[PDB]
Amino acid sequence: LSPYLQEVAKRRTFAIISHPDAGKTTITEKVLLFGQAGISITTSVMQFPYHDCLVNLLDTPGHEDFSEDTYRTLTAVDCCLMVIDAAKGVEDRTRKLMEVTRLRDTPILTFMNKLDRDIRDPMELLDEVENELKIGCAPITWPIGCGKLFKGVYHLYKDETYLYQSGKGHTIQEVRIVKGLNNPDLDAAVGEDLAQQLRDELELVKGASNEFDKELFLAGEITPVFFGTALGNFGVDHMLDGLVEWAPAPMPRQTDTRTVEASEDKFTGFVFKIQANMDPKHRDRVAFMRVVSGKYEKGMKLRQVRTAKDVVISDALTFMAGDRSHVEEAYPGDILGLHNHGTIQIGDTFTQGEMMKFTGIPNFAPELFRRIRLKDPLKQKQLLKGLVQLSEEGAVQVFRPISNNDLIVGAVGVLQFDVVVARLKSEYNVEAVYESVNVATARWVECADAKKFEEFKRKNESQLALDGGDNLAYIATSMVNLRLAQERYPDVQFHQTR
Amino acid sequence: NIKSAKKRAIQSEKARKHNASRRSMMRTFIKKVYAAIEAGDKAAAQKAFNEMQPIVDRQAAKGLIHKNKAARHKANLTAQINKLA
Amino acid sequence: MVTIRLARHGAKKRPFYQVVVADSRNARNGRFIERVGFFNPIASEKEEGTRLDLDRIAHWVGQGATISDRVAALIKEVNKAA
Amino acid sequence: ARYLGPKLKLSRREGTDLFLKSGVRAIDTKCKIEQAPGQHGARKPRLSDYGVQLREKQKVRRIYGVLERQFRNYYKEAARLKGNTGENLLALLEGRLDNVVYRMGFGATRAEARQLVSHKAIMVNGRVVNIASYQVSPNDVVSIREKAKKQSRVKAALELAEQREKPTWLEVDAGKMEGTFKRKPERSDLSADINEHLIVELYSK
RNA sequence: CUUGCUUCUUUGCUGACGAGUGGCGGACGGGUGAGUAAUGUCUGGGAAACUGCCUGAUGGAGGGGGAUAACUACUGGAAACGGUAGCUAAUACCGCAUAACGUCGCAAGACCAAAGAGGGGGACCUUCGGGCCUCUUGCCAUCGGAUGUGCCCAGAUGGGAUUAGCUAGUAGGUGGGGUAACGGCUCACCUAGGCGACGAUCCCUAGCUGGUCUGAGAGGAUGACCAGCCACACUGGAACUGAGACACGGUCCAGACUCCUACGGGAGGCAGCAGUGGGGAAUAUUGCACAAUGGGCGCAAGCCUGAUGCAGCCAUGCCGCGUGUAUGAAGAAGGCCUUCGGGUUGUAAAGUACUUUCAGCGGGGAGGAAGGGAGUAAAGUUAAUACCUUUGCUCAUUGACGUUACCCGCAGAAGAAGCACCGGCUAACUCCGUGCCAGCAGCCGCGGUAAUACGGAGGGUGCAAGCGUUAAUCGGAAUUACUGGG
Ligand SMILES: Nc1nc2c(ncn2[C@@H]2O[C@H](COP(=O)(O)OP(=O)(O)CP(=O)(O)O)[C@@H](O)[C@H]2O)c(=O)[nH]1
Repeated sequence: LSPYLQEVAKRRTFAIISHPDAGKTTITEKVLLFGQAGISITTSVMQFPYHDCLVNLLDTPGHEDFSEDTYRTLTAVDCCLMVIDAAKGVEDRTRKLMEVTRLRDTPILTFMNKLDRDIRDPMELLDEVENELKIGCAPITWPIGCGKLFKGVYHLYKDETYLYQSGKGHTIQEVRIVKGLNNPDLDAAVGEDLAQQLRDELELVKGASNEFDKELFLAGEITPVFFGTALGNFGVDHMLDGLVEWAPAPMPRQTDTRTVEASEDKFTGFVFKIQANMDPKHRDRVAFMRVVSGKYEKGMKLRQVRTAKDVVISDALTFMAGDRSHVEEAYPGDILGLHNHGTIQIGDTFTQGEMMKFTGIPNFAPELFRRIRLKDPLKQKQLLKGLVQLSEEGAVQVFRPISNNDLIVGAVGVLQFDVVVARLKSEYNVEAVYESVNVATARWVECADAKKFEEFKRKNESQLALDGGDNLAYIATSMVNLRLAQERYPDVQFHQTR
Repeated sequence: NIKSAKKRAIQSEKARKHNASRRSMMRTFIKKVYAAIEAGDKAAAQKAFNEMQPIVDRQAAKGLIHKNKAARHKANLTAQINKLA
Repeated sequence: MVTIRLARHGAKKRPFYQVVVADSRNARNGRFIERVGFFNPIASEKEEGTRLDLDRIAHWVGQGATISDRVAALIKEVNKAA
Repeated sequence: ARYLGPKLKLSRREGTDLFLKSGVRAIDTKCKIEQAPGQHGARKPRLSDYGVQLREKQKVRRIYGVLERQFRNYYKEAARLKGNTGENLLALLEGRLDNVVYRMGFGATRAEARQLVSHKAIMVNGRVVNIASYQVSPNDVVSIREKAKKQSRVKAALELAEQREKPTWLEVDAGKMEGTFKRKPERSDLSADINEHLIVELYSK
């Protein structure tokens, strides 16, 4: 009964995936209230000054052009918080997120948001979920009526009846507690016919659903739902008890040899994203890590596996309530931030001597948009550095042709307004307004072995282009040139590097 | 500045009254003898010199006065009080 | 406070110490009064390994120079009866 | 650093035999010496003073295999010595280790001697030397280590040593390949043909 | 209850120690040349001086008192940060006895100081806190020595006359005050002096020197890295502690800038090491460790050190090596020229025989390391075979570099050659395409249809992991001539 594993058990993961226009930022800002601490272009991590346990968050942009980040950061997070709006319903967003989450069998707690607006019938929404996702659910509560009449929460497995007050978005207030279920004073304070309809719907829940499970909750077969609004400061207050009681210890993750448990050593903190950092005086690029296996040390010396080097790293930033706090060590199960300068890419593994790799990197193939043409052409060095600084990321990869002009911006998504807004910083001052220039399909990256690529360079030396990380694939113009490249036979051990 | 060795600041504050206050009372005794120089009473001048001599020798001993200032005070003040007498 | 100490001259990965009399507030390669003898730690057996003039060292002992540990070890190396 | 190219074209370019193609075979006459240095070698040049100085410098250098910065360092070392600069410069050129290995007969040509020095085979005073620019001190003994001794490449090339002048200032054992170095060579002993005066006039301006 | 295998409340009792008082260090080490044309630096002297820590000599170290932090209880503020009512200790503070070659005075005479701790123990006495015996360490007063610092004088240390008079505490004296100290250093009175054509006052520039480059020498530019001095720490000014700062990581005020806030109020100064922005043509890593030296404290063990010892990048500069060697004519193939005979590329390449420098991998392996710790034999000390200093001697040992330098073995000539020029200066030749268009060029200069001068090809020359261009200094320039011109 050592306290080490007992506080490993107090470390839980809930990242947050949802629809566009769903309410990620509001529910995170209000969970920050619960621990006494365009749209969506950031990723934020909140460790917490929470009382009982210490449950990490990790935000991500939810769109189709966005959420390229969450394919590799849902691998970091054991559990899953779904947020579905009633006006949006079950869309292709939820089908894509479930095609992500079914590959690892994550436990899923869902949370229906936007209770201030109009919401359809509850049985209709649960039937839409169970039909278009083919996965059942177990409802616990249902608030009052429709429209703006939602003014209560009626628990079944806790037998607690709470009421709601309006206009509590700024300050934390408490509403009095009614214990009884068949209380006629509750029928007088709420409304008799509406409460009878709610009791009839709870009888339909008890007669047309199942109960909760614990061994099937781990795979995620019966996913529980939770109701309430993000603005009224009421519905998310009940989430914390479920986050404590339902989420298990963080599971082991697969390596090439076997699964590494959370009681072992040899820190497996590999880097997930290289996110677009804000730059007051330094960059640090970011270092999100999986330090679930092994308790922190202040003077520990990490080992880069893919370059096999002993790197002394003593400074580690912790994300206390969003602000990058001081030099602090903690208990295993957290996510760090380190001080890197162009050395570590996505998915570079770390151990203390176990020279093996993971099975991650779910990144995809890009769609090459238009150009860099350097408006106000004085001081070109800010984009020759600062976008190549952003070229190591999974979303942005800057490509360099030989003719030293017309640099290609490589985005996997469609909306390149992210980089245009990111060109307005202390070391970013060029506008580069976009137009239409056609570059067809993603520059499929391949580099040959020795005594073979020399003639490949010498035959068509005007048809090469440097890449992010000093690569030379062929050139991306058409499918016919890719067929000629396949006809050219570059026989090599293939590295995707995407 | 944020420093573990800021103790020498406020301790010097703890000095800058007390030692200086001793210097204060020291020089007032010296000025008292100058009052006798403005008085013309040689007996009062000798009494004031005998009153100021042990405290100025003690302040010359305690590191505040560097034993040549106080010697200069005794020298020129003795010269004044026996030129008057 | 005057002292007799080494000065660490030479090249990179090639040390060559200078036993020298200097004030303790001076730098290692800084100002010195006068030099006396030398020491070479990589001077394995050849025609000369260590010179050390004991007359000026005794004169600085007669003045109050604090001898460091390496200089006292060199005094115990240059022994009066050996 | 090394030339590694047309070593016999240089002998046609200077006209005299630079002994770069000394070899097992005798005087070749296989390259049309003195009448074809290159494509338009039938032309007779004006051949001025700076011309003959530069040709004499490049002739002595491609005899001894020394690059220009290194030969300028040898001239700077010969300038501070006693006597006269012209004898001292040729003494410093003879004091190279690969030249001593060449004079011993341990290799047919000078590049072979430089390769034999470079490949950890030549050992002087019990200490192996890889740099061919080793300034040979007087009263030394040069030999070949037992792990690299007589793998036939020293052997037949030693027969060329039976056809050379075999100069006085060094002695070879020829039974165990143990040479012996002696006093510095006189100017009237080394090759009797090269002109130090043009080199001194070139490096004096 | 396996009554000893653990949990548990008290307990500074031991090893040690967050915070606090106090001692030392912070005035050294590190960084820059902004300001400065002499208040700076260098050379040579001088007296009217100071000096903790180092050390020599001579004495004392006797006897007392009062506060305060930390702490206790409450309270203002979110934090930063205190206030109120009480308590205590010291090598912290302050009195009392005495005091000498110390201070004052011609002398008589008067005055000036402290602090005790740690190890071990025989007799005596133990209110059994211990006095006592010894050793180590620390304090006070004086005289010295060295180191460092303060002060003064002479000479030397850029340009401008399109910079000609400047100065009024100014120059000198007397008296008072001030500094470790002469000194208008600072005040009261008296005279009109003081500097200046040997460049006074004013403007611009500049850290100075030992030195560096060039030059036969005399000279010219520079002084970035090594070292000494000076000045500075966002700017200006001022004081305190301290022997030493009129203070990089100390204080206050005036100004500008940044950040937090609950908005009542605070924090800050990378011309330190790294690192970031702007500028530029131009310059690096947000790395390891006290393994060695040195600095700080301690008796010692121990702690810190971005100085340093290194590690990573850059051909930025110097040095050395390799990218093969010997043989090899059918004088092969391809390119170029031609008189179309042939020549050149060319022993170059192909073939054969050997070799593996340096890199790759796999194994041995110094030196940078002196010390320090435990213990033994013990010479001193003492009453003591006890504590402590020192010397032999026994043992476990102290490396970031470091998979070190270096050596051996394995695979395969196998992984490793470019850049400028070819009319003269100045080293090296032709052909083709345009034709004062395109272009090259350091100067004279070519190209206006048969260019040794543009571009391309072949070939050669020179230098070599560097080669050309650009930028600065000197020589040539006796075109700043004192050497050495008119
Ligand atoms: N009244 C009300 N409005 C809500 C609630 N939750 C979300 N909204 C509204 O829906 C929108 C969602 O805002 P936002 O939090 O930025 O969405 P998001 O989930 O972060 C977007 P993304 O998923 O891409 O990260 C806003 O207009 C917000 O006001 C809720 O509980 N009540």
